[PDB]
Amino acid sequence: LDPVQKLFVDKIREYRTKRQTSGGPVDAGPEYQQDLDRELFKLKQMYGKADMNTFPNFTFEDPKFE
Amino acid sequence: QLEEVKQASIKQIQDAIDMEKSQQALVQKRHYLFDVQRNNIAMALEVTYRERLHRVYR
Repeated sequence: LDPVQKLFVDKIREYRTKRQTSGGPVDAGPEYQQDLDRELFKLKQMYGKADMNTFPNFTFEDPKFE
Repeated sequence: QLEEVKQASIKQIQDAIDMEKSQQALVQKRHYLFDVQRNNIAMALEVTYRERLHRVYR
């Protein structure tokens, strides 16, 4: 993604060492998981709430006439 | 002599004119109203469909 090869050897392989594992991507990291669960629900609260894996179909209405 | 004859003429054509003018109005106004009455209805309906597509899609 970026450069220097001895330092980046330490890091760029460590980009993908994380990705070079995917059940806990050499660490998902319990803290990451915990705060993730916090923000993911809290995000949900900060969102609109009508389930995000469901289609909001239509509604119908009838306007004032005298 | 002259007065009473002219008084009756004035009043006579008056009741004529007013009665035909009153008549002409009630038709036209009401034809009028019918324009509008449908309108006022039908308008809001299309719109509601219109905005509803907005709202639900969002």
